[PDB]
This record gives sequence, structure tokens and C-alpha cells, in this order.
Amino acid sequence: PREIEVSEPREVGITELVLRDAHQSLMATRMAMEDMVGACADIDAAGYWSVECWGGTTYDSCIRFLNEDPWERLRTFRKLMPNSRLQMLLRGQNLLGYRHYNDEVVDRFVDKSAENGMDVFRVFDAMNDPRNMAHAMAAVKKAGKHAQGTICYTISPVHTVEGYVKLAGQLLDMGADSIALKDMAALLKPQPAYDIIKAIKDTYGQKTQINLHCHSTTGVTEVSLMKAIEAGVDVVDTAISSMSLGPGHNPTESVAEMLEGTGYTTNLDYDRLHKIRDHFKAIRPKYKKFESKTLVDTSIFKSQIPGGMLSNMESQLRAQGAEDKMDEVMAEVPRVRKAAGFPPLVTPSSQIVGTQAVFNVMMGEYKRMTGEFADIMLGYYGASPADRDPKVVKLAEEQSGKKPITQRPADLLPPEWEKQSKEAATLKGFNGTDEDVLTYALFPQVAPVFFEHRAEGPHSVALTDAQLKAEA
Amino acid sequence: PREIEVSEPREVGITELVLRDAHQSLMATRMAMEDMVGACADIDAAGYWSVECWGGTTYDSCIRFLNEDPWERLRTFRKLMPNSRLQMLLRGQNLLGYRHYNDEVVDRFVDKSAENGMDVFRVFDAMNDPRNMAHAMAAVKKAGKHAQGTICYTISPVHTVEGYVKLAGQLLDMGADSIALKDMAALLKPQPAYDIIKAIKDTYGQKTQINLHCHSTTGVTEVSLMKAIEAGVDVVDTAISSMSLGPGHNPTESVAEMLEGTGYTTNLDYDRLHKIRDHFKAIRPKYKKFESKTLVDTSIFKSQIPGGMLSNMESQLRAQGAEDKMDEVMAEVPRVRKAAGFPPLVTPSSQIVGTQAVFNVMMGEYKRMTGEFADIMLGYYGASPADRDPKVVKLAEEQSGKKPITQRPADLLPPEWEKQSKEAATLKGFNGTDEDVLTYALFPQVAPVFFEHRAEGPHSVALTDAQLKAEA
Ligand SMILES: [Co+2]
Ligand SMILES: [Co+2]
Repeated sequence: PREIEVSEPREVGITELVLRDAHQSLMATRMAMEDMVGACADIDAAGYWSVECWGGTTYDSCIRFLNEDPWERLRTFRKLMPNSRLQMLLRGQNLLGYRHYNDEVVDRFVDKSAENGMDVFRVFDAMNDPRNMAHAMAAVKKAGKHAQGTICYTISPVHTVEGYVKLAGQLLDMGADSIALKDMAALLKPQPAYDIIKAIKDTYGQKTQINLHCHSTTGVTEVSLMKAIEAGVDVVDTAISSMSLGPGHNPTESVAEMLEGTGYTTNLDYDRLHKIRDHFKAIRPKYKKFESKTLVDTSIFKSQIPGGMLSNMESQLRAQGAEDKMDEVMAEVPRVRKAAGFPPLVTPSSQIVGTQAVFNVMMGEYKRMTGEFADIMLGYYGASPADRDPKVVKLAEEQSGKKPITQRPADLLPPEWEKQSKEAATLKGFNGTDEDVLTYALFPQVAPVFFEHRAEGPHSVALTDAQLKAEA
Repeated sequence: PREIEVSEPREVGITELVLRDAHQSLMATRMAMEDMVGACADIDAAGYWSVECWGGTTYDSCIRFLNEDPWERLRTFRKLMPNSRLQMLLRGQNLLGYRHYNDEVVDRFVDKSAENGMDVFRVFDAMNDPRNMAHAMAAVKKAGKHAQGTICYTISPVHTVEGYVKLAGQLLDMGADSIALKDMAALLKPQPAYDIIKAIKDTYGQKTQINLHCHSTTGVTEVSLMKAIEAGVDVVDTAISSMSLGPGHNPTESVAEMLEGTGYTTNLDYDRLHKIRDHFKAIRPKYKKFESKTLVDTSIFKSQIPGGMLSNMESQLRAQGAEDKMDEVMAEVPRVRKAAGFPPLVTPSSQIVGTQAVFNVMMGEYKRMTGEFADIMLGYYGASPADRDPKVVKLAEEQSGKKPITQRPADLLPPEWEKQSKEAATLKGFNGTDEDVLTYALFPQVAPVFFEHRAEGPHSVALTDAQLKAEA
């Protein structure tokens, strides 16, 4: 009988994700605003450390499918949840956009987010390249808001506890007010959860604030949450029980209840949590057309491939006849990833790698690369966790005509704000605010159609109470 | 920074529940035999410590809804899973029946179960009265099979770690080959899971075999499983991922994967587990008409009332108009339970207490008691964990005319085998075996209808592949 050191009795902070990541993961970010605002009061009085309610795919979803202005959604939340720390997910130099943007666009986006009420900015990069997060972090500090540097967790031959402790130091070196360990594919097991959270605390000290964001996709992360807390994690992200599990997250009430008697405790009001649970439990059924159909999947521990990525490929394979070659492409991924430097397999890396893996089982190994893949191999998306296969790099140099870069990609981007400003100002509907110019800069394709319909007001693509009853 | 003692690195045994409890909890025990046998080979080679595949509600379900002979199902499993230890759930002196039976019926039932292949018998009692489990345990030892004494976990003012360690000793005192901690309502939290499993091991020694059966109804039991393993639990019950969570159990693959690096390990073959997962993942959809619609519910931690019990009452309340008195009956339960001696709230105690609670909010407090309730208060179902309110006892004595007893109820039951034998032998279809006589003794009402249709062969009340496609 050995022994395990655990942190002193203490409160554990909880961030509620129901308003953003939960519906983004369980119902394709289609959650309408009218189905959320009725819980904002209770959520505000629940006792959460922070409430994730913006950023991520919600901006896209708002203008693309709900005819809703993300900014207006941010202002209503700021108003309905006055005492809460609002939190968002922002993908560094990419913001919530489709590409890297010149620093001047980042400054404004952060600026307006803060100005409209955002308090905590979780800045992250798919490649885990601290340089892509650098300027975003700065803008956040400039606006006097909380800058949370993010480490996208993943499993690979080059990812080690030491490798994560180093990244933490870089994030702190660039002024991170706290470090977020983000595990979107529920790959973080219990021992690793404990060792990593302990290693960071031991190296930079107990005052270092760390927030653990784990999905429940594989079904082992709630145990990791307990281990992270024993290791001393400061805040853990959860989703209200009526909106949890599956590709979602662990249950807030479940994570709050499991601690009774451990010496660890949460600052949550269970009666409030109970109102928020019922609120979404009544609403969720209307979103049945967008739910996933797998509650637990551990396959990723053997294949390194996340369901969303696996399926996306399977379709590409049928849409091209002989898909049965799935077994072949499922074996090419590991090799393609390695070539790219073992980037964490999250959007967009996951589709970039997945797709390329197909063009390797199809035409031939790198006989032809997509423009996106070539861009990763050449460094236009940043630095990889491990050096990329010089061979495949050269091949990309020859197939693209672009030369490899190794410095922060945005270092080559020219000012564009003025160019954006003018362009958006010619679209019917444009209201003149920077907010709208950002909308156009982030979604050039949708900004037009949205600016023209916005006056109609937001909508819902969910079933109506009528459609619901008429179905069953 | 304090420290927590954990058991030495070691293998943890796993019992698969997919074949019995999983479908009993997720799809009203309607799982057809033709939808299970195709996984028996893989399940047999998976590496499970035991495979729960009989007993519980499956006997009833077989003869009542599937026109299937439980005994034939037991013989096919014994044949398709030759190298596995088969396990079942048997409710002591009640067997799988509707009442206590004279010892001679228990002897035969166990006898035939063993003779038809059952290896591990999990004997338990709703009231946790060791005397009701006593003879069943004996019969199991007589037949040279594994006798697992069961402790139904629950939370109440009189249930303590000490109180459970005592029960364990009684179970061992009556020859238990191992102790099963059964938590049907997912009430077992992590610290309690650790303390109880440690207290038992510390008191009777490390060789004492303990199996932990936890449901996932509240969403905190997988963390309890980790704590039980650190405390030294020997075997934990899980359900294959495509048939888990909700009122079900934790995911077998999830519980197997979360241990990597802890020093704890399982003896499971992940590829086999992968075939069993897909097998049930393809079949499960056909049982959609019987699924529950709540994945996580922690309400029971505040109300002591399990969803199934809560709903059952709510219907009784509407079926009697003013149900809105739910808030009243939900407050009477605690008081009614206390009166009965705080019995664990599982079948049948839960309905007996729930119903009576209504007749207390309706007619008046105990103005009228059901015959079942009177029976609990008088002791015809056995001893309660804590002494019953002498007042309410007297009231039952007066309303029933029955006198209170305190000795094992079966001590007053006369031989009945011969009486059963004759009676069943007059039913059209009866095949003459003791097996059939038992069927009649356990389900007098159904034995007739089943004995007459059995020749038609088993059926399925699930959707057909055709009905499935035609629906969506
Ligand atoms: Co997430
Ligand atoms: Co059970």
C-alpha cells in the first residue's frame, strides 16, 4: 500500500459551459437565444467562477443560421448576467475567423469584446504555437481583462508532461493570468491529468491558476477531473446535467456532488442549478434533429482519430465510390500527422490532415496535396509541436511554389482594417460600427446575406412545440 | 498537502452486465435472445471475471413478454459462453418470485440454476435482512457454487460505514464467498465508496472478495469506482459502452481505459470489447420505444427518492385528480420510510413506501394502509435496518388483524413443493420438469398463458429493421 499526495481541502471553481460549448458540441451550435435567456438569472446566481457564453462557433452559427448578431447576444448576456464573469473561446491570431489576421484586426476584436462586456478570454491555437496566441493575449491585458492561455491537450509520441510544463511557462511568459488545459476529444486520462496539473503547480507554483476543460466523449474524463482536483486544479469546466455527456462535458451537478466528504467543495447553489437543469431539459427536445447518436466512444485511444474526423473522412470515401478503403486511410492518418509535426487533431488541423490522408490512399502518397495541407507543411499556420518531415516539406514547396516560413505568420500580413472597413461599408444593411466591419472581415461570404436580413430578427431552426407534439 | 493510501498495483476484475442488468435498466428488460447470442462468443473471450446473464427481472420478462423460457436462455448462455463464470441476481427467500417461499422451494430453484450452469449467485434482500439471504446462500454452497452476499447501499440517518461492516461480517458468517456492494440508485459517492471498501478490507482482511455494482443514474459513480479500486475493491460491474449511462451503468471500455498508468490494470481484450460494443450499437436502436429520457439526475441526493419511484407516485397522484399535491407526498416519503425503519428504497420497498405516502397525503396519515405496507410494519418482509415506529406498528396490528413477527418470515411457511407440483401439472403445456413447476410457483398468473404459447417460440417486442427504416 503506497500513498498519493492530494491538495489541501479547498473550494474548486466551476465554469458553466451550457450557454456556449455545450450546445456547440451536442446540437451543432443551433441553440437559439430565446431558449437561453430564461436561465441567465439563475445561472448568474448559481455561484459559477465564470460562464462561457460566447466565441467558438457561436459567432458563425449566429450570422449563418439564426440571423442573429453575435454582438447583440454578447450585450444581452452581459445585461442578464451582471454579476458573472463572462468567458469566451478565441482562436488567437485567427480570432473566430477563417484565417490569420493582421494584428490591427486582433486589437479591435478584443477591444470590442471587452467593451461589450467580455471578462475572461480563453486564447488558444490549434497547433499549440504560443506565437499565434501572443498578440491576442496582449490585447486582452491592454483592455484590463483576464487572459487565459490555452494548451490543447492530445496524445502523441512527442507530447510529454515536460512538453506541457514548457508550454505553460511560455503562456505565463506572455502574461497569461491563468492556464487552460483544453481537452476537446476527452483524451485526458486520470494519471496524466494528475501528473500534468501537479507538474505545472510544482514548477511555477501553487498560485498559478489552471482551468481544466474536458469533454466526456470517451467517458473517462470525470475521473480525470477528480484527479486534477487532487493534483490542485483551480477551476474545472462542466455543463448542466440536462445538457451533458456524449461529445458534451461532465455534469455540473454530478461534479459538484461527487466531492461531498473529500475535503474539496464547490461554491454552487444546488437549488439554482436545479432550475437551470429543468430549464434546458424542457428546451432540449426541440433540438432533436441536431443530436449525435454516440454517448461513449473510446476508439480514439487506439486510432488517435476523433469521431467527427473519422466520419468526415468516411463520407469523402463514399462520395468517391470505394470507401471500403477506410481501413487504408485510417492507417495513413498517423503517418500524415507525424509528417505535419504531430499537431493536436482539432479544427482545422483535423480536417486538413484527414483530407490529405485520403489524397494519399487515392492518387498516391502526397502525389497531390490540398492547398491547406501544403500551408501546414510550409508553416503558414505556424510551428508544429515537433519538426515536420523535411521530405514532405520540400514536396509542398515544389507543389505550391510557396517558400517555407518559420516566423509568426501574421508577421507578413499587411494592415487591412481600412480595406475591410470600406468593403463592408458598401454592403446593404451595414450599420457602421466596428462590430459589423469585424463580422464582414471574419465571414466575408455570410456578412452580406446576414446584413440584409438582420432586421427580420433572430430565428430558430429548432422544432416548435407544435412540430414536437405533431411528431410524437 | 495531505496523503491518501491506495492499494498496491494489481489487476481489477470486471463483470459485464450487458446481458442482464443493462437492458433491464435501459430498455425494460425487453432485450430479445436473438439480439444477444451473436455477441456471446466475443463476450466469452473478452476476459471478464463474470458475466451477469440471468435472474433479476429477466425471468418475468421472458415468460411475460417474450414467450421465452428463462431456463432455455440459461442453457444457451451456458453453451455459448463455456469458459465464463455466469452470474445472476437472486432476491433471497423471495427468489425471483412475488413473495417469500418455504425453504424447499429455494433448495430446488438454486439446485436447478446450478445444474443448468449458473456459477455465481448474487443473493440479496431489499430490507438488507441477512436472515432472508441465509438459506439461499446455503443452497448455493451445497451445490458447490459461489455465494455472493449482497449489501444494498443507500443513504439514511441510520446507515453508517460501521453499519455496513457489520452486515459484511454477517454475510461472511453465513459462508459468503464474497461480498457484493449493490448501489442500484447510484447513491454511492467517492469518499463513502473508499471508506466503506477500506473499512471492510481493514476489518475482515484483504482476502475478503468484494464486488462493486454501481449504476450511473446520478453521474458520480465512475469516480466512486476509481476510489473503490484505490481502497482495494476486487471486482467492479460495468456495461459495454453502447449500452451504458443513464439509469444504466458506467462504460466497460471507459472503466478499463481510465486506469492506464495508475498501476491498476484490467484483464480485458479491447478488440473483443470493440466487437461487443458494435454488436449492441447496431441492435439498440430497435428498442427505442422502451428507452428512458434522463441521462443524469442528482435530485435523489436531496429527496432520497429515485426517479422510478418519483414518477410512479406522480401517476398515482394524477390518476386521482389533484396531483399538484406532489410537493406534499414528496415530503411524506421521508417520514413514512423512517416509520418502516429506513429500508433501502428499492423494489418492492420503494413502491410500498411510495404508495403508502400517498394514502397519507390523501385519506390521512395512516388512516388507511395498504396490505403490503402493513406487512412491512409488522415484519412479514423481515427486519428493518432500524427499529420501526411502535405507534404505526400498533396501527397496522389493528388495521390488519395480523400480529407482529420478528423471526425469519419463512420460518412460518409450510412445505408447498408438492402443492405447487400438482397444480402446475394440470396446466396445458406443462412439460413435467421442476423448472416448469418453479415457473408456475414464481408466476402463477403467467405460467398458464406462457405454457400454452411456448411452442410458438420466443418473440421480440422490439422494432423490426423494416419498422425502423419506415419510421425515419
Ligand atoms: Co470544448
Ligand atoms: Co443493478
